[PDB]
Amino acid sequence: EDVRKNRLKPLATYCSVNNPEISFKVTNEMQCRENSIDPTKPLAERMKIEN
Amino acid sequence: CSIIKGTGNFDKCVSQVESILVAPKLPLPANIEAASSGFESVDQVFRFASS
Ligand SMILES: [Cl-]
Repeated sequence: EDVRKNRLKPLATYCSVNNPEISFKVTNEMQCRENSIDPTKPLAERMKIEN
Repeated sequence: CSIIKGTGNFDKCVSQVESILVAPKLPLPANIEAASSGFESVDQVFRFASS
């Protein structure tokens, strides 16, 4: 359960509003959200599988 | 829609120009080419690549 051992960590850090790669294009943020990694969410919540 | 009627409200005109033309929530598509940067919105140009 360690945050550093979560296999979603590199994709979740990539899919962040703080990432220029995502920020610089309007569509990018939505492309992440549709792949179940929401950029506006905090890290641990961004990787959680709800319910 | 049958008729378009003018209301001459400059501030509302500006807010609609912002919504439709300058800073749309989702811009019209523009595929990158050798001669272009890949931005699809004016809003994105000045927010991330101002000079
Ligand atoms: Cl854009």
